[PDB]
Amino acid sequence: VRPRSDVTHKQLSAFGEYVAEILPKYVQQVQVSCLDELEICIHPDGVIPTLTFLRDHTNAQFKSLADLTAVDVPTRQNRFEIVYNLL
Amino acid sequence: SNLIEVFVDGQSVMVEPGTTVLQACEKVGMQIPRFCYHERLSVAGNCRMCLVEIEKAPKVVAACAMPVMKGWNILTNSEKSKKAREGVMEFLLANHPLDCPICDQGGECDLQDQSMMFGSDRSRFLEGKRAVEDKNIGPLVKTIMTRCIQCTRCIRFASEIAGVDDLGTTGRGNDMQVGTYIEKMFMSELSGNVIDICPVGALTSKPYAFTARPWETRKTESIDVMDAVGSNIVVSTRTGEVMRILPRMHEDINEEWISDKTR
Amino acid sequence: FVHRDTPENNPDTPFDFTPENYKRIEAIVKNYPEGHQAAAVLPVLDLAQRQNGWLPISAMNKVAEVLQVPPMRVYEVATFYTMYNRKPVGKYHIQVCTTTPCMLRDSDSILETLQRKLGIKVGETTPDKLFTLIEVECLGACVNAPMVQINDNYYEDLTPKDIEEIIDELKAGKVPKPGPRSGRFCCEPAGGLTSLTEPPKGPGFGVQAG
Amino acid sequence: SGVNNTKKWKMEFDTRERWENPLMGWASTADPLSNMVLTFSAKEDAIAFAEKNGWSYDVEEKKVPKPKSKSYGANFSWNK
Amino acid sequence: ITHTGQVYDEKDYRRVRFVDRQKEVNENFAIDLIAQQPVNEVEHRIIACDGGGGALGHPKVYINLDKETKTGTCGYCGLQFKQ
Amino acid sequence: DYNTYTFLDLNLDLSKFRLPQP
Amino acid sequence: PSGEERCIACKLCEAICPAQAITIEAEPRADGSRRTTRYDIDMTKCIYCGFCQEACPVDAIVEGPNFEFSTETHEELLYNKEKLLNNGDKWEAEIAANIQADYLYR
Amino acid sequence: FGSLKDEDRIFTNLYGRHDWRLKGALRRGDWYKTKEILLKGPDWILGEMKTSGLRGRGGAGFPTGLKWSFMNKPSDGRPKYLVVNADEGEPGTCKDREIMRHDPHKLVEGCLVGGRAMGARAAYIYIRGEFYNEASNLQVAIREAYEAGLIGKNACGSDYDFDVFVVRGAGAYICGEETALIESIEGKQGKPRLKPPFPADVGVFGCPTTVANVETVAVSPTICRRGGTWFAGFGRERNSGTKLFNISGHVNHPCTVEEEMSVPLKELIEKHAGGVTGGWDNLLAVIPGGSSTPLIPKSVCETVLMDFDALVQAQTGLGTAAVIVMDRSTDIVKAIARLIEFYKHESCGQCTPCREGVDWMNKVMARFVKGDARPAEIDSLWEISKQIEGHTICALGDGAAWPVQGLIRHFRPELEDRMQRFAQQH
Amino acid sequence: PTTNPPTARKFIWTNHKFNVSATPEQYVPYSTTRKKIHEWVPPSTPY
Ligand SMILES: Cc1cc2nc3c(=O)[nH]c(=O)nc-3n(C[C@H](O)[C@H](O)[C@H](O)COP(=O)(O)O)c2cc1C
Ligand code: SF4
Ligand code: SF4
Ligand code: SF4
Ligand code: FES
Ligand code: FES
Ligand SMILES: [Zn+2]
Repeated sequence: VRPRSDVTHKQLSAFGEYVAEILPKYVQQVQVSCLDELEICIHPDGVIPTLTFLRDHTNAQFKSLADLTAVDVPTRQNRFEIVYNLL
Repeated sequence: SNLIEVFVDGQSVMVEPGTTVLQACEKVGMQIPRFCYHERLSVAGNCRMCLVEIEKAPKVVAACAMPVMKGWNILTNSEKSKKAREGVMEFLLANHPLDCPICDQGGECDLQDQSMMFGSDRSRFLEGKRAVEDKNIGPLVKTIMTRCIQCTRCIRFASEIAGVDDLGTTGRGNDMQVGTYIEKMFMSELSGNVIDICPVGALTSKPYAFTARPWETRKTESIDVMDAVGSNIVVSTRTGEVMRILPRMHEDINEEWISDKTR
Repeated sequence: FVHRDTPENNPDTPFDFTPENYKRIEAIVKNYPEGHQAAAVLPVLDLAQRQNGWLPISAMNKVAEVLQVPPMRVYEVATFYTMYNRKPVGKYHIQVCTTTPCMLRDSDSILETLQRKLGIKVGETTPDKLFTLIEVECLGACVNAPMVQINDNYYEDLTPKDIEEIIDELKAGKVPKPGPRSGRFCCEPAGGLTSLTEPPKGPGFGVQAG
Repeated sequence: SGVNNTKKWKMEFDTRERWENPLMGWASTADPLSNMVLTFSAKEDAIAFAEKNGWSYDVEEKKVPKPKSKSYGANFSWNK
Repeated sequence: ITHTGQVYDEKDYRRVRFVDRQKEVNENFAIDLIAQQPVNEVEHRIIACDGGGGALGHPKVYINLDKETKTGTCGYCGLQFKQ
Repeated sequence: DYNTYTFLDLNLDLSKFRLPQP
Repeated sequence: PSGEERCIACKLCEAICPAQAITIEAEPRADGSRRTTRYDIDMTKCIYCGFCQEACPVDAIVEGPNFEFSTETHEELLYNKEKLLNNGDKWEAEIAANIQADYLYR
Repeated sequence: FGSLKDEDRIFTNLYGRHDWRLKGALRRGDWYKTKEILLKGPDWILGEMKTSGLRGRGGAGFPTGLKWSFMNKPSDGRPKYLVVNADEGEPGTCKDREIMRHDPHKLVEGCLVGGRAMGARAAYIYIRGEFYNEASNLQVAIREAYEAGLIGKNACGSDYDFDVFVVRGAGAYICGEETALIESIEGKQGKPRLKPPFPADVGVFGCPTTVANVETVAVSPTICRRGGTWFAGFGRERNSGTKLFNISGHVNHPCTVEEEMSVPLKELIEKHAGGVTGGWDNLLAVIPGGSSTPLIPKSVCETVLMDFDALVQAQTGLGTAAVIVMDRSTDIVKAIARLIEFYKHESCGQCTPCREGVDWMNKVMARFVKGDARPAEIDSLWEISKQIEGHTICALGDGAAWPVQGLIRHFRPELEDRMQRFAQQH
Repeated sequence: PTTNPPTARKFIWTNHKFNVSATPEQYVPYSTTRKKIHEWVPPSTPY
């Protein structure tokens, strides 16, 4: 069984709240996986605004885009799920 | 009225008085690992692979056979109810002959999967296994009965769904073999259903002995034309020739069974 | 547990309850509730064995008919319990108790004595078919630990020699004083009654009013 | 007897030619949409996929096992 | 011809494939090669065929040689054993 | 000393006493 | 060793092949034994992963040592049961030595 | 404490010494207040049972009163029934063989006294088929009683009508089980049922039924005669009355004597029966309730009152109260090993945990006696043991696990040495 | 191979062959499965 540190699930969780608070107009859901990974979910209109805040905020600098992908859930009305992973 | 409220892991499902513990889990959506319990066959309790843990109770209860009672919480995934499955699966497998690459119920086994999902990863049975002489029960069902987990669903179907009342248990101990005492073929319509109803691959179909393996079979749902009951059936086709026709459930017409002719 | 039809043991051997036996069968059925004749399987099957020790497949079939029960049912009962022979059995059919209580009081010796006394190994029968030796389990009568059940009788509290004596009695003559061939009466304290020494009580004694 | 594969709705395209291959006897198919079976969680969503993609659809209602009353006592009934 | 009686009919054209070429077949056929091996006369009701070589063989299985008439045959090797 | 049919025959004798069936 | 082909057509070598290369169809042989009527490894499809070597319970299908089997025509590369069984007979001595050396590791 | 008086004993005919037939029984005055008692009614009788505090007397000692009471509910148009199990299979039990053979009548009036308590239409006595001679004795006794009119219509002057029958057992220990006795009575294979349809609710032939150890049925008429108090006084607290004790194996005078329940064990063998063969020091272990109960070594044998409460404190069961004693001259590993052999030759095989589990322990136990098995295997059997203990449909799997648990619990060093002994000679 | 010879198993070849690809001994792939859908042959007897 993998070793899990809850330090991260707490740090990341808090940040999630911070982002959400700062960008409430677009953040719909903000979850941390059991794998200690945060996944803010934003309304499509918040693409520009949420990214920019993360690229240029002193308390959250997310300079490089690791990846942009689109899972396709055919059942979901909005078929694609554009996912942007940042570092 | 007539609606007790029982909690399956605190979900407050409500069930008619009379529902078994296994049935209570079903409406929430949980599925008790089960052998020897078939919906349209009488409850027998032979396997005891369904032991669950009602809350605040000393012993675990038999799901398929315990009338639910008001208030009970099922604790289906409780550490205990997992030892009660990690330790039963230890036993079913202990006397089992590992010829899974012979057993044509390879991917159609409710005993490997219930073992891969609800059981342990290893074995401790360093002792020897048993072997039971096979039987020529008929020209349709191949009974490689060294596979049998003595779950008595055949003896039920062969008595309750079909009125054959021939198959029976013979002896006691670890050499209880569920085969006809004298070698009299199981000749009746509704005969082939035993194949579909034995979760083990002890007795399986002799024509479809080794022509395929289930993951490959593409399954198209169609209608029985041999007889006028119009029983629903699933035609399993591989690379374009039909390999098997097995029943698919229609409550009103064929409820999980099909004739010896149409399979 | 499989009856592979054999010329000797197969239905060609016709079976039918002697007229008298059928009378007995009727009474047996009467005990059970009407509409529940099937319950008389065990008793009737036994009667068949009484008639023929072999209890051949034919017998099992007769039982079924007599009780109007599925043939398989008779088979299940016969193959489940152990007092049913399901094969030919020795005239005497001695059975030696070898559960821990008896063994702790040296049951093994008795078995060994019998094996050579009989000249036949356990699980086997003498050539004359007079004696069949079986290692049966607790037959009750544990108190008289060393014990064996010859046919229906219970010879108990036997020292190795005693059996040889009994077997001889069986081999020449009959009815060899069946019972505990020892000084003790039944299951009393061997040396002397530890209780029940005094006379028994009387009617009404220490009775609460009504 | 497991029911975990009778949960989600699936829409499957109609089956087409599967002629034998002359050189090796392998099955050969000319229909591209054959092996494709899309899985949709609800009947409404699957119907939507057919309409916007323009494929014809013929939905079959889910048929779930009806409740069945069972009780171990019955098997020991005085008169069944 | 082949193990399974695979013989192109006198009119089939895949026979053109074999024109000017060898149709690959093996003289050593299993159905026959197993027959040669004699029935093993074991003296125990149930014996096990590990497949020969243990881990280098086939999954271990126990065979019931109780049937006096017939002989047990390992679903794997095909080896036969009789009591 | 008792015969193989003691139990059964004795019982039959008791049949007369046996109370009426259900 | 007796001469009975090891494969018993469980067909999981087909299940785990990543490329869909192995095609197996089987039927009970006259002896009554389980055997494969057709076993076709398409070597051009095969990517030589070696999982089939891994998966087989009787270890009937093995990755043989020879790497030099370049062929003039594409059809020769497709292999039926007779070519593979013949390949097995030719290289059995070395295959047995190779499996002998590495089985403890597996 | 102990030291029951012969006068206050219940089966004076124990050890025979008095005609087991009716005459001797009349001098015993066993049929003295039977008409009156039944005239009292079902309730009063059941009440006396509760006051008695009489526990099972058979295998698990359930309160008798409450149990019988479960069928004192109004008839639903199905005849209620009485079943008196006399299988007496638990290894070490000759306890019941006495009442049946020596004092058949006591049980006959036990049956009708008990019958009106449950309002049973009739009682069937399942004496093990092994005991053919025993059967000969009881129906001779039953025949006498009706001839007298004590049983049958107009039972003993009572409008109550009760008929008593004897059923042939066929050499099965499991037949003894409460749900399985019924099925044998029903004529099917002797396979226990699940408890959810309880025995009273679904009876034999679907008619409410109740099952009692023959000792339990036998004492009910005398307890009503002597009153619950007299009886309840002899025992300790919950554990009450005097239970017959059968001591067999490694004791100077093995015998069945009835003594005040709650009688110290060191004393039982010391006062009645006879001294532990070879001196009390020669006591490796004793199994107080028969094969099913775990054996206790000499740690407690010194001071353990044989009452069910005291034994459960000790982790062992009073059970049939069959004392089997093992001197230091016995291979316990083999002693318990044959009891597991006793259970593989006997469990019905209906349930997966007992079928394979008991066979699995038998195979491991045989290796343990040889010493072939390694030391780590010993704690595995423990784990195999509890898998069987809580998962079985009936109690026999409960019973098979306990002796295994006892051997590991107190004799773990000895088994390790047998482990060691074989490893050394290679 | 001289020092420790190989195991002989009474099926293994004694004459091993090189690439037979350009030579007429070459594998020509063929389906080894028998016919699947047998057909109704007409009746040869004129009705
Ligand atoms: C395997 C097994 C064997 C049993 N054998 C006997 C027996 O020989 N005699 C007996 O009185 N009870 C036996 N019992 C207990 C009965 O099932 C039942 O609990 C008991 O007879 C109830 O009687 P009581 O109410 O007088 O205790 C056995 C139980 C089991 C699980
Ligand atoms: S049944 Fe056939 S498949 Fe399922 S486990 Fe036993 S052998 Fe393997
Ligand atoms: S055959 Fe199939 S169904 Fe009949 S018992 Fe054995 S396993 Fe259960
Ligand atoms: S090759 Fe190995 S795996 Fe593939 S089928 Fe033959 S045996 Fe099963
Ligand atoms: S399903 Fe619960 S007993 Fe077999
Ligand atoms: S053990 Fe032999 S008498 Fe009970
Ligand atoms: Zn083999």
